[PDB]
Amino acid sequence: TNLCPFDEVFNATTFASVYAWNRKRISNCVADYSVLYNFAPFFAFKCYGVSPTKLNDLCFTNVYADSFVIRGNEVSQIAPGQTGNIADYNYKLPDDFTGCVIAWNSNKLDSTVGGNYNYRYRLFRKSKLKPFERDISTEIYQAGNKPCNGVAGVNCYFPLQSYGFRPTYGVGHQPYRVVVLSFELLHAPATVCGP
Amino acid sequence: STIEEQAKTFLDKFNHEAEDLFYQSSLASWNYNTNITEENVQNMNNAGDKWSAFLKEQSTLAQMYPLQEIQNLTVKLQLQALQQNGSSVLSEDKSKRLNTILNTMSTIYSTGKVCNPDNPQECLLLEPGLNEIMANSLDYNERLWAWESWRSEVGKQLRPLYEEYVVLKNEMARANHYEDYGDYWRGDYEVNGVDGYDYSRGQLIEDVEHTFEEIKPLYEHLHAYVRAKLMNAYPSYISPIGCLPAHLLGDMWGRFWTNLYSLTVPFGQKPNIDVTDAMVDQAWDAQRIFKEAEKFFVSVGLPNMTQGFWENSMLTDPGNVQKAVCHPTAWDLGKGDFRILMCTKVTMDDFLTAHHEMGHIQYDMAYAAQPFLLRNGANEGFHEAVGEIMSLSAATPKHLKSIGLLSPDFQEDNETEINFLLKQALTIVGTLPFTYMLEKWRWMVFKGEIPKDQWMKKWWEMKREIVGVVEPVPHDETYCDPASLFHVSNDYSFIRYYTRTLYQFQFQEALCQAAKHEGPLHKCDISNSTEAGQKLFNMLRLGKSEPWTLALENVVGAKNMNVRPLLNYFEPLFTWLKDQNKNSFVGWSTDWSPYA
Ligand SMILES: *[C@@H]1O[C@H](CO)[C@@H](O[C@@H]2O[C@H](CO)[C@@H](O)[C@H](O)[C@H]2NC(C)=O)[C@H](O)[C@H]1NC(C)=O
Ligand SMILES: *[C@@H]1O[C@H](CO)[C@@H](O)[C@H](O)[C@H]1NC(C)=O
Ligand SMILES: *[C@@H]1O[C@H](CO)[C@@H](O)[C@H](O)[C@H]1NC(C)=O
Ligand SMILES: *[C@@H]1O[C@H](CO)[C@@H](O)[C@H](O)[C@H]1NC(C)=O
Ligand SMILES: *[C@@H]1O[C@H](CO)[C@@H](O)[C@H](O)[C@H]1NC(C)=O
Ligand SMILES: [Zn+2]
Repeated sequence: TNLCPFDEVFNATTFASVYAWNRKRISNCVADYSVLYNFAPFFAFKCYGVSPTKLNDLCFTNVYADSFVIRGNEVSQIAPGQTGNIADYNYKLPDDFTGCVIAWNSNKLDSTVGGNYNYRYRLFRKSKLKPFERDISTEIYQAGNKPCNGVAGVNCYFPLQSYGFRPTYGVGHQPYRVVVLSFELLHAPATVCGP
Repeated sequence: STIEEQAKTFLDKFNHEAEDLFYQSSLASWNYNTNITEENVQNMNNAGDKWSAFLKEQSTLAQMYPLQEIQNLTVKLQLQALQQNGSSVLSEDKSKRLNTILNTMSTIYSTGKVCNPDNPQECLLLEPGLNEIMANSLDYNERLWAWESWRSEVGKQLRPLYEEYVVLKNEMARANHYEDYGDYWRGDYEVNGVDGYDYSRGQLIEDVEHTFEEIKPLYEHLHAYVRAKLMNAYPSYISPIGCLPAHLLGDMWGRFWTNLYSLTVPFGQKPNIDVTDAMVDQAWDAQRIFKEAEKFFVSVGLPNMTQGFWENSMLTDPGNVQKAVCHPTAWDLGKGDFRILMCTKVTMDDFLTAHHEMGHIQYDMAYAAQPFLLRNGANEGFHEAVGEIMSLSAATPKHLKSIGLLSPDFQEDNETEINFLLKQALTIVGTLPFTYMLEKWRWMVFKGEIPKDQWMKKWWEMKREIVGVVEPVPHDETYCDPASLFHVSNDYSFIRYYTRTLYQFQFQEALCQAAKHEGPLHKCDISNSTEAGQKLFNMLRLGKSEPWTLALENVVGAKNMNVRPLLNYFEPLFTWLKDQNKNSFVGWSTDWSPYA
């Protein structure tokens, strides 16, 4: 009956850091996936399991609009069965993933000549991330054999690094605004529909 | 958790903070060089000072991961380059004397002036003063005056400094487990731990001299021919069997003979190839020059200039008020940002240089995938050889005909081929004995073989014996003639210019063969041969991750520096030189001198 707040997630004013990837739960609303184009210079629309063509057909129990920012080189990592710092430790997608991945260059919005260190990723983590897990802990990462005692130092590195986006960077080091659309499908009424 | 693993994570954190800080220093050096003001100068010092104090800090945290317990050679190289102490290993007093000396010598040279004897008000800097005399004048005493004054005013001050400079630089080297400062300088070429590709620092001296033996016949003929033509231009002054006076070689020192082409051109009636006039006719700007240059690399299968490159680069002098340093350089700021700073006029010189500097950019883009500390040429001589083989192919008649700058009706006759090869040999061949000898004299000064009371004596002894060049005025040990050259009083290794020369012809002969070029090697144009760009690329992407011996083999199929390609490129001139010297004297005498 009401339009899903695709305006909210895709427009926004700030998005997230990928380690704290921000999920909007979409339910009981009409989906109009055809509006999803903001005319961005390096737009991507890969979709797995489901078919991106005619995406306004299939109902689902929920539609999880996960949103965050990563640099262009790492955009390819937002896909089933990938590797690298983003998929390893920050935001993993499952093997049989059945949603959509929608990124777009945002150098306009998130860079700064002095450098924008607000967006973070997770450089080190003791284990690989299970699909759709989120790590937001600031546990001082122990790399050596002496305990770290919650303070950084030798072999005790803070696990979060800043991107430092500047407008003079390159295409692969520039901030891209990813939006995943995770299509859950349970035994439920599957309220998320709409032509 | 082992120590190789802790080193992995230590470098992983370093690789991300180093990339972020090195960028700010690079973009602070960029904004100064493009916009010289007294605000930019301050910040270039700032971001550099944080960077020089971040590397210095990180060096100490790295010493804790011993190399012998790291088995991944990729990790070993990063740790080894990060554990470099350098001047740090000297005391806070001696580490201060050295930087006072280096700053004093650099300023004495770059600000050195000599004032007219007839006119003690008029003075001249090295540029655009005395260097303007050395290049364009053909008077004898006008040249001798500048040559002798520059080495007796600037040189005599630098002598006591260079004596202390040698002492401290050795102490720094011996503290970092190096024989002398020269041994420290030859560590650039060293390889360890990779069987079949190892290389010791002593092997460089063996290689450099062994190859130079094969150069000697070609040089003794270029020397004898040039001497004959010079003897006809300075009749009373030049002997037919003795060395060339050092002030008649085209520059202040004799480094390059390029300026003697006016006096030595074999077939002066036939013209030089100069597409400057043709570029003007067709309405060419610097935009076109780099676009055509970008097209050349795309033809061999290399990528296009990044979308940021065109937006941010300085391809023309902004002129007017905003001043700059116009010296052409290729900037790898990192984080995907690549730029060229070039004040480009529409000539042929700047057409070839744009190909040369963009060759550096292509190398930088190729190895950008590597870790931070491994983003550099395999050794020092690699990076410049990559740029020079781009101007090699782009300057040929074949490439100029295929872009519309030379009419398909101009015909390549053997006399112009000799005209071409000589003007190449003056620059390229003539510098090899100057370069090898100069770094030989520095190597021996550091190693202790030449006493202080013999410095200038063994210099001019080797100038006569190796370079085949003689001083016009006898010099005691209060001169420092090597110090009057930039690279010597500013602490730069010079052997790279010898190795770079031999490397570039090895590449060109290996690329042109993969391009199925048939004919003399000096006619080749690697354009449109993707097989050639592939072969070059597989070395470019390595950077420092592989030993320079392996990288050289992935292009030419040989593990070590060779000279046969350089001779092969110059062979048509070689036999023509053996002809024109039929009744001249080939060789020189080491006790002739114009000063009696
Ligand atoms: C750079 O200098 C450091 C500091 O002296 C060297 O590391 C020390 O070397 C001494 C040699 O006697 C050892 O006793 C120390 O245990 C070392 N470690 C520390 C933390 O002091 C380092 O070896 C030098 N680097 C090179 C390449 O020589
Ligand atoms: C995004 O929000 C801003 C501020 O509310 C608004 O001006 C803009 O039109 C929005 N973009 C849309 C709705 O596409
Ligand atoms: C060294 O490490 C790199 C990356 O850490 C890895 O790709 C490579 O295989 C390692 N080398 C060896 C010999 O294991
Ligand atoms: C290089 O330019 C050509 C011509 O416009 C273009 O087709 C090609 O896609 C460009 N290279 C890349 C990697 O995009
Ligand atoms: C570059 O220098 C000029 C002075 O000629 C100045 O007006 C300009 O503001 C400088 N650039 C920037 C980005 O400030
Ligand atoms: Zn260069």
